[PDB]
Amino acid sequence: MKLQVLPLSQEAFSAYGDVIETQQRDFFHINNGLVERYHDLALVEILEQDRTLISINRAQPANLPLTIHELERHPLGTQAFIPMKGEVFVVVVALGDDKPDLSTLRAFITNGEQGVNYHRNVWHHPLFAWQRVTDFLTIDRGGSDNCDVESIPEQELCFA
Amino acid sequence: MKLQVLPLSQEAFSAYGDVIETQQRDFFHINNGLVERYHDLALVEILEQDRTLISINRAQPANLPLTIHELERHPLGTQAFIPMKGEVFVVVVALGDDKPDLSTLRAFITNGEQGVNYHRNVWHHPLFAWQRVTDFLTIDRGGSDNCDVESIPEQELCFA
Repeated sequence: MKLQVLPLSQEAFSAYGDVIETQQRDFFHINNGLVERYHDLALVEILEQDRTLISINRAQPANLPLTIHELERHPLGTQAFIPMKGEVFVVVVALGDDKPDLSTLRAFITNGEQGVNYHRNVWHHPLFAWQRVTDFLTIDRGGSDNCDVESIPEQELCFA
Repeated sequence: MKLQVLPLSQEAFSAYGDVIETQQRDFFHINNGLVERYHDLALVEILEQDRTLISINRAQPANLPLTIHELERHPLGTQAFIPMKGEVFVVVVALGDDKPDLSTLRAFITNGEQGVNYHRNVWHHPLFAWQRVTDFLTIDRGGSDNCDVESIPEQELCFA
């Protein structure tokens, strides 16, 4: 079928993780307002101390139209991605215990000022960029270990 | 008295934390090259289990001449800062157990493609931006608790 891609917002994303962004978020005035601290945007929840790792994933832009047929999940850790030069990107997510719960399947496009943190065990699509090669500051467990991949009905993202 | 600011490099910064960047760093080819995973750039070390938080700190640019007279340190966690739109920024670091070991005092300027992760307990300067307001993606314990602050001999950064 067709998967409609919608604007990313914290509320629409909240069942799946957290949106990293400043717009309309509560902050603390630090150093007599020299810094505005937009606090507690996401929580890293990783099983092993020694595996709370910062990396950079440099991702090629997808060809469009874009069709998807599987999602991946990381039971052992959250996974945050924050584009490093203001890039818009696209995310697909689903809840579901053993397998993607297809009724929970949603797709979002960011506004270029947003990163995402997927909660542990939440289904999402493998990382890809939008339009241009994009470096994504990553905070996750790293490796290719304890990643479950499950097929989904083939569908085409629609940016109407 | 004059503190000279030098190019940021991994080898020069290594006693103090890690440089987050891709240039000349080992990576993994993922999804038949579609992603390059620059892995293990920095390790977040926060021992309390619910306190690894992602935030954004939006920092005003300092005025030059830049003069410093104190450093802060966080005994309970690492603190990473990665600029969000490729901004250059300036860092000041020192080692030292109870107090800044003045012989270890260094200043660095980044090339715009770099973030930093201060190791736990490393003295560094309170966050400031360079030239323009800069948003820094932040991974740390958050709050203003368990932060030690220590005067150092006043000094002027020199960018010669």
